[PDB]
Order: sequence, then structure tokens, then C-alpha cells
Amino acid sequence: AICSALPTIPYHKLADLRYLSRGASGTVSSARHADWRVQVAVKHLTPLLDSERKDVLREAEILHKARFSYILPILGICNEPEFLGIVTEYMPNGSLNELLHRKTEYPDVAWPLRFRILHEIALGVNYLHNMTPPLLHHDLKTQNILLDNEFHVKIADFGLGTIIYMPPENYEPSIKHDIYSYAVITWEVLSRKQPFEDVTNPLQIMYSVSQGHRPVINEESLPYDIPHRARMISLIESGWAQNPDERPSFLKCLIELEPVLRTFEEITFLEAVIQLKKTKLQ
Amino acid sequence: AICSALPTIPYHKLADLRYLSRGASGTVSSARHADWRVQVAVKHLHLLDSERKDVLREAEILHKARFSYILPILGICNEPEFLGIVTEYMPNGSLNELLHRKTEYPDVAWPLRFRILHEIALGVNYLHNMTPPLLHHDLKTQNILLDNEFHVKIADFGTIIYMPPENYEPGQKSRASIKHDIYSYAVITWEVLSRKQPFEDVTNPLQIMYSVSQGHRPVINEESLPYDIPHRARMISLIESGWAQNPDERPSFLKCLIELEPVLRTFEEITFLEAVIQLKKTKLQS
Ligand SMILES: CCCS(=O)(=O)Nc1cc(-c2cc(-c3ccc(N4CCNCC4)cc3)cnc2N)ccc1OC
Ligand SMILES: CCCS(=O)(=O)Nc1cc(-c2cc(-c3ccc(N4CCNCC4)cc3)cnc2N)ccc1OC
Repeated sequence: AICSALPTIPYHKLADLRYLSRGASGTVSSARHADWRVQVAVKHLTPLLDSERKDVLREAEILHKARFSYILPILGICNEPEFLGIVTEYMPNGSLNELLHRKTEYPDVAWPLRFRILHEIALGVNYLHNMTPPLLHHDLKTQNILLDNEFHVKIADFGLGTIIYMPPENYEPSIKHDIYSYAVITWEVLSRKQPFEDVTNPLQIMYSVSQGHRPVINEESLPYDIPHRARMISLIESGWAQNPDERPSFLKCLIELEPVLRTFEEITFLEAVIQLKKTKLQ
Repeated sequence: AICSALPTIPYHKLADLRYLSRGASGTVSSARHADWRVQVAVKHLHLLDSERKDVLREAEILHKARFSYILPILGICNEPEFLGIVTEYMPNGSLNELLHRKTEYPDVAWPLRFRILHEIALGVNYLHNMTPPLLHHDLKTQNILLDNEFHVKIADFGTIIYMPPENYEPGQKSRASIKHDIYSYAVITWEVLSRKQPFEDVTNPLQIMYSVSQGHRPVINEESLPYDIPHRARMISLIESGWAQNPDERPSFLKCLIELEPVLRTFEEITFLEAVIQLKKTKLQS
């Protein structure tokens, strides 16, 4: 009964555009609003076909209808004959991929921060699932997860390399789908390692996973230093099971994770974040 | 063209309710969601149809003003047994507590105070630049909640200090004015740079109303506002122009944001987190 219309931001109110990152889904730039006096990110894509506009609008309204504390907050759409793009909050620290694999800038990443990030990811995906109707991500990657000033998760890219996160039952030309990806991410988050490093052709990855093989679980990929190691390992291995029905919903995962995050003090999170900024500063 | 329906949260999905604080605008409790697995705050009642209509008005105003510094509403609980607004849980409470709880919060680094002022101005300016412009007309340190990282979140669109004189007799038809809000902001800025109660010496609020209608404002001196305050002169000019006897002399929030940006720009990004962690540590162990 209570509807809210996504504001249409005029293009000429967006100053200081700068290419932030290009990718398959389009190009993302940074800008600042003339009236709101705040920084924002803009995702855009020749003239515009009607299908392209329809897909961009689908994505924008999906962001608008799934507003949650850990879902990328959309601010408005810029829809003009000259330009068309989605406006959202600017996430300075970029994607989780950079955080994980930029060991020069990010030498250490305290376990409290890693687990808080995992928890917020699960929370975002679970809220998307608990919508009506249930909203399916169908494409979770360490590149979709953006991190704000305090390294809090913000998920993006919900609507219609990238093979690491695909369940085996999709090779043959669902809710469980998403959890699979999540499991993988957890692995890639506790190890800071590329899944299937030794494999050079992605079809090798597809073959190994279709044979029921997953990334290595050993002493090197996951050190014993990792907190709550055994629970995380059980969660991961059951979360990427060959059979979809055996994979748990995100609510079971949240119930399993909450006591894990509960062992970290509130201040240790900020300590890890500020230590990360300091190691990156020096 | 893009509509978004506020989810209707069932009452039975709110577990572990606890009276957090009662007040004029109603009572706010804390609770936890069964499916979303997150903590939330719930504003509830003490029901006529007029009350329900007003609650729906508040809910739709919060939902239509979704902004980074506006209290994020999650859903509405509309059942015959209960009716309430559900929003994000702001653990550290309101700005008033931060300012005047010197036991838990002995020191408050200037970077964080300026971040809070900046975010307040940003939220109010966003409210003004809407279509149509939405007026707060009741800004106080109790409306400003503080999230996990002490980021400002405005809500709710001895409490007269933040009301301009032309609003005491509410000329609603005549002077439901834009400048009103800026007045409030000025006062808060003072109370944020001094950590002191405006009109401390006055004990009767009607005396405060008379004095303010007489063109009197809080004192600006060496004690209320020490010279230690960063950018002291610029902030003092902002305050004095924000509570001018004449409403038209008070600037829009866009002018204030344009003046504040260069001030916030002088603090490095890490100093904010350092001040916040210092606040969290001083509040602990006490
Ligand atoms: C294909 C669309 C990307 S996305 O799939 O992740 N989604 C999506 C994302 C964003 C967004 C992105 C970023 C960002 C900034 C810097 C960097 N790095 C440093 C500079 N060089 C490259 C690496 C990485 C990411 C910040 N803030 C945002 N708000 C904005 C809108 C979006 O709309 C779906
Ligand atoms: C009480 C003012 C109402 S309000 O004017 O600020 N508006 C409004 C606010 C809220 C809200 C409030 C709180 C909150 C938490 C701790 C405390 N303290 C601790 C115990 N001692 C007293 C002080 C006070 C408030 C947290 N999170 C929320 N989300 C929820 C809905 C609202 O309705 C729009």
C-alpha cells in the first residue's frame, strides 16, 4: 500500500565523472551530485536499443525493490536520450576480489573482518531469498561484493573466471544454486587463494567439479590458525555438495555463523579495519 | 515508473522485544528478525483509525526519503494486534547521549563531531532538495541516531531550543517555512562544539521562548566555545547566521554544505576511524 518512486536524476547534476572500472555488465564511473553534495557511483553501458534500456531498468528496479542494509543502495536512475545509467552509493574500497588478492596493499586481513564480511554476505543473500517472491542472485562472485568506508558488505548485480562459482548441475545445457557460490567464496575468503590454481583451462574446472571435486582442503590452503576451522569446513563442504538438495538454505548458515561471529569483540572489528588502512598507508 | 512496496513484517517475526526508550513520539523497542537474522528497532503505540493513518503517513515518508543519512526503514508491521514501524537498530543511540554522557564519553575528537555535523547537514539538504521539498521542522539531538560507526541517521519527520521564534505560534498556513530547519541545525552545531546545554542558566522554558523571541541566542564566548575549537571563526559565523532574528537571513543547507566540504576535507580518512575507536574504548571499561 506504501509505494516509493525511484528518483530520476538529471544527467547535468552529475559532475566529475571518472572511469572507475569496466566490465561485462558495463562501465562504472565516479561522480558527485550538484545539489546533494555527495559522491556517487554510476553504472552505464552507441544509441540505446529499447532492450538495453529495458534490461538496465530491470536492474535498477531490482536494486530499488531489494533495499536492505547489506544490499547496494540505489539512489536514482539517470534516464535521458543522451545518457542512461544507474546511480548508487560510492563504495570506495571496491570489490572483495581486490581486498583478497592485493597482498601488497592489503598484507594482513584479520580474521574478525573476514568473518564479519562472510556474515554480511550471507545476510544479504538471505534477505534476497526471503523476499516475496524470493529473489535469486544466480551470480555471486567476490567481484559483486563491494565494501564501504568501514568494509561492510554491499551486494550488487542480482538480475539477469566466472565458472569457479557455478554448481555442477548447471553444466547440463534454484535457491540452492546461490549457497553453492557462497561456499566457494568462504573458501576463497579463508585461504586468500585462487580456487583451482593449478588448472589452466576452465573446462578442467568444469570437469573436476562435475566429477564431484572441489578446491583443496589441506594445511596450506587453510591454516590451522583459522578460528572455528572445523565448523567452517563442514559448512563449506556441505554447502557445495554435488546434490543440490543437500546444500543448506542461508538461514541454516546464518544460524551456524552467528555464534562464530559472537566470539569476536566489537572493537576488534574496528581494530582490524584501521590496521588494514594503516598497513595499506605504509 | 519504478515503484517499491514496503514489506509488511509480521508481528510474530519480531523476537526478544525490550523497551528501549519511551517518549512523546511513542516508544521504541529493540527486537530481532526470525528470517532476516538481524537486529532492528521498532517504534510502536501506547488504536483509533486516525492513529493508524498517521503511522502510515510516517512510514511512507520514511520510505519515500530513503537516503544514506536518513533512518533506513525495513518494513511495516500491520496486524490487528499490533502496528509499528521497523527500522535499522542504531546501537549507539542519539547524538544527545554522545554529547551529554561525559562519563562514558569523556573525549569526542573534533573529526567525529565535524563528520556528524556534515552528515546531518547532508541529510537535511537531501530532504530539502526532494520533490516536493520535505521539511523536518523538528530537528533535535534525539532525532539524530548514531549507527555502529557513529554515522548520522535522521528520523522522525525542553525541546523548544531548536525551534525558531516564528514557529511558536504555528502560522502553519502562513509560515510553514523552509528556513525553520536551518535554525535548528545552528543550535545543534553550537551544542556540538560546546557540549553544553543551550540556555543553561534559564530554568523555565517560557523564559527561554521570550528571550529567543527577543533576539537572544546562546552565548558565544571563551568558555562555551573554546578557542581550541578547529575552524572556530567559520563555525561561529555559520551558527550566528543560522539563528538570525530574521528568517530570510538564514542560509539554505546547500550553502552550508558548500562551506563545510572544505572543512571536512582537512581531516584525513583514518582520523575519523581513530576518533570512533577512541570513543568506543573510552566508553568501555567504566
Ligand atoms: C558492472 C558493474 C560493477 S558491479 O557488478 O559490481 N555492480 C555495481 C557496482 C558499483 C560500484 C563499483 C565500485 C568500484 C570502485 C573501484 C574499484 N576498483 C578500483 C579502480 N579500478 C578498478 C577496481 C572497483 C569497484 C565502487 N562503487 C560502486 N557503487 C556501482 C553500481 C553497480 O551496479 C550494478
Ligand atoms: C527514542 C527516539 C525516537 S526517534 O525520534 O529518534 N525516531 C525513531 C528512532 C528509532 C531508533 C531508536 C534507537 C535508540 C537506541 C537507544 C537509545 N538510548 C538507549 C537507552 N536509553 C535511552 C537512549 C535511544 C534510541 C535505535 N534505533 C532506532 N531505529 C526507531 C524508530 C523511530 O521512529 C522514526
